[PDB]
Amino acid sequence: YDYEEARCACPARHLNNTNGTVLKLLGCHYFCNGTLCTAPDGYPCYNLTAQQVRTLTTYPNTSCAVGVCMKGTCVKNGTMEQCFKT
Amino acid sequence: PSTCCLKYYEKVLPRRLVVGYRKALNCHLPAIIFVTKRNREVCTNPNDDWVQEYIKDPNLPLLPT
Repeated sequence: YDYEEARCACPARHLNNTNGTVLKLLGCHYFCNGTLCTAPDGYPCYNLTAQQVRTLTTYPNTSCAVGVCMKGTCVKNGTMEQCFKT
Repeated sequence: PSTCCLKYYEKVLPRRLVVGYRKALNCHLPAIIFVTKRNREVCTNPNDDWVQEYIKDPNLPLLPT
């Protein structure tokens, strides 16, 4: 067993969407066994404002900025879609 | 199925350590998730030969989420 290999190889909760596209990470980071992990460059993400996060529900009502992770920053690509939690 | 893998564990997980598995294929990075006796979830590549060998083993159960 290789603790370094496994460290960031755990699944993470994603946000869902109403339009059939790939599930995306909120931001570019996730938690695995007490480690803060960084999504790989290219990973699909949502770039939400502080207030969008606070008011994000299980209900589709937030218009969510799609992005691409680059060096741990969710770089917006201009696409919007309705995203929600599970 | 809201939980998806972002990185693969690139080595062969010792089979002794594995309790069961789950599938997380409908994701940006499709994966087989093995769950260990220490209740760690390990993302793996469905294309690796050892991963397909483990999941076809009748003694290794599919875990409900």
